[PDB]
Amino acid sequence: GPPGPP
Amino acid sequence: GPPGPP
Amino acid sequence: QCDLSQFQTTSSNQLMAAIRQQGASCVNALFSADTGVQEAAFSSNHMYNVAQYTRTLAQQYAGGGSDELEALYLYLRAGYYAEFYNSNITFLSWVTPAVKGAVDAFVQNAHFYDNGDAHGKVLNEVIITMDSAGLQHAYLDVVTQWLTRWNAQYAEHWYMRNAVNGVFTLLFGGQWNNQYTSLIGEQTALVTALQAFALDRTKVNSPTEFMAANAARELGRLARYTDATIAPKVTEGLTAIFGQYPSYGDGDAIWLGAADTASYYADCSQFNICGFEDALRDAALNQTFICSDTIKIRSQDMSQAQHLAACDKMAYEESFFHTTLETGNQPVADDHNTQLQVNIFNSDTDYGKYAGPIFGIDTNNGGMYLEGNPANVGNIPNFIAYEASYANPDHFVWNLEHEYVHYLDGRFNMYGDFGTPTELVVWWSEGVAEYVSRVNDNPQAIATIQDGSTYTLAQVFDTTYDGFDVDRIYRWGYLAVRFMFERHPDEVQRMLSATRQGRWAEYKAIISGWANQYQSEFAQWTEALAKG
Ligand SMILES: [Ca+2]
Ligand SMILES: [Ca+2]
Ligand SMILES: [Ca+2]
Ligand SMILES: [Ca+2]
Ligand SMILES: [Zn+2]
Repeated sequence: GPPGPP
Repeated sequence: GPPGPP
Repeated sequence: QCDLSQFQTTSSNQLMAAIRQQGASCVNALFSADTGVQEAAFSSNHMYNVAQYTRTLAQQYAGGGSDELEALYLYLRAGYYAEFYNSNITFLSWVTPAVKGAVDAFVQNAHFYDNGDAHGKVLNEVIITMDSAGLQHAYLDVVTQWLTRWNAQYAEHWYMRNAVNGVFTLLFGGQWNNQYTSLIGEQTALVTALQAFALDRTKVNSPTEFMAANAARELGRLARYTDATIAPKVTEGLTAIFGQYPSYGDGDAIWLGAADTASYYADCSQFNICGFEDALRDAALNQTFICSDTIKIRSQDMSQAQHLAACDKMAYEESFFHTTLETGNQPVADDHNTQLQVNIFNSDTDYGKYAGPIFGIDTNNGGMYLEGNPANVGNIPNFIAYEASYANPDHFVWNLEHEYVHYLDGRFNMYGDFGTPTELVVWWSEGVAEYVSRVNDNPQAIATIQDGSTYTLAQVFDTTYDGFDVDRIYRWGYLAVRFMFERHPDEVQRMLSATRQGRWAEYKAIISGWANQYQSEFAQWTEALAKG
């Protein structure tokens, strides 16, 4: 899945 | 195996 | 001051006004907002318009960072996150070529390879977007350039290390990218840049060692492409890494990074590191402390006082366990696990680096108990743990008492090896390890009642490890076990009579009867507990 928040 | 909580 | 209502709009121009006025900190809320916000904020039209505006603003970028561009690229990759995980959101086919245009403009800007923390903040979001948007095939040369240009002056800046480390996520994410995997086998310059980056000894013991370790790891992954034109360079680079660094010692994170991924696609004999795990276990767990003739410790770096406190607390837990579980000190049938080995690394980081190679375990957890086969004469079960500042004094071994109770439960309550039960026992195994070790000291267990989200006994009993719901497994497992010991200890022994004999269908019928008969009492009990 795509990267989450920083 | 059974894991311990983080 | 972050109002997410501004993003729930249908005009692209007000959206971007919200992005630029509220900033990256508020855009961050889009990852966890209700689908109403996300469907409004992340339409195909919004994403195309933001990408085209971002593209022109990025073309005008003149270095020194940009709060506006940081927020815009965050929004863009926030959109791909929501589209992946929200079934109500699906981007039309022209969205991604525009996002790629927005990324391309920052990449082609003369300031792309600038130094500095402010630039690193926007650069970070751009490099993450390359992965979020599935564009890994389009920026392979960016990976090579950053690896070739990196130096000590870039390394001064926390936000530059963080941003550029994202090029390794790009290589990792490209695995699921068909364009990437058709291209990667030709990227000889990238392979050369990767090995040079990781073989740089000035990175060892520095704040960039983790990037050199990620470089080695991504290079090990390219061992997959056994017939590709990069394969001789990949092999040569891995061989150089394995020869320059130790498997235990300064720079071993780079050695172990490469070994981890390369061992997945290449035989150990390809790099003449066959059997390295034996020497590593002896280097990493170099201490020996004998608690008794039934417990021995191998550890990385504990003091004598810690060793003594661990042995003493385990002797204490043993006694409390047998009394509380009313074992008569009689193990279950077919169980020869009289002796136990305890393995304790110096930190969670150490556990993460060394335990996988040594014990073959997943390390995304707080420790592990490996019962092996109790029916084999000579079997020695192991538990594996790490020291933590937040662990219990005086040993400061995280989950020491928890894993030890797993051993006791496994020998005195649960017939067979770990995979033996044909009904779910997760709630019991984890709940009794928590209850025996914590007894009534479990603030988090009280808190998960007070927050209003609860579980029935039937739900607790049907808990699995799937998704590792720590709240359900450990807190609610603890609550049900504590409840049964306090209110129905005769039923507990009746259940244990079934589990000790491996009578799993009978065990399940017993506890399903509890889930019907005792649910109201359990509900009142948790309520009283949450009150005081
Ligand atoms: Ca979707
Ligand atoms: Ca230590
Ligand atoms: Ca057992
Ligand atoms: Ca709760
Ligand atoms: Zn456990």
